[PDB]
Amino acid sequence: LYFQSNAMKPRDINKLIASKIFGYEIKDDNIIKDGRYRLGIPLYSQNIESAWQVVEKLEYDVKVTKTDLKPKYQVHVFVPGGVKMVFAETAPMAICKGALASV
Amino acid sequence: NLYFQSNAMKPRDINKLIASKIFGYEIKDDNIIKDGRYRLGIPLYSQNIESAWQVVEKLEYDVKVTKTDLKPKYQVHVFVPGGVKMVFAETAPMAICKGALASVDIELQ
Repeated sequence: LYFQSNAMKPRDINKLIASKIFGYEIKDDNIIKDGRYRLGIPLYSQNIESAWQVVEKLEYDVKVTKTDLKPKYQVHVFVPGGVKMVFAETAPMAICKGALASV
Repeated sequence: NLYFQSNAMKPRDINKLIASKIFGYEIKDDNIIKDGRYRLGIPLYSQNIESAWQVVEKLEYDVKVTKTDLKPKYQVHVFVPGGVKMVFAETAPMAICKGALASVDIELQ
């Protein structure tokens, strides 16, 4: 079961990114490789370093814009035929939201 | 002939320029001198995305960072009132620094 959320907690977004963008298997909120080795999940939606892994991982062109408006950041992901667009107060969250929108 | 081409610029040189021209830090012997007596190293602005993002949020203009699959890979827009400053680079950190310096009248080829 699933539900469309208007705004999800970073911890939850990091899991969606882990599996949907990086294809990792998640189990009880950990990444599990080869079905037996556990790893913690990167804070994609909080660190720009982690979030940048997202930017590079995506196959599409990506635009990150910083302004002084509200919300501060805007991200564009150019999916074939159409472009996804999102807003967020931080670059890492706008990046993750854009990535998830393109999938 | 009024202008001349400078000596080669290494990433570490770009970082020094960022520290002083963008952050206004005190630079003495490749160090950021805090309180005129305490020194720190200069962050890898042109190499680390965390350091480079500090530059993004420092610049007072809107900034845009684009990653494309064509070349050069990265493009940065710094929206200076006079007219946007756009640069290219193979990495986001370097493109960010190149664009920040262009916003302070320091082009880089």
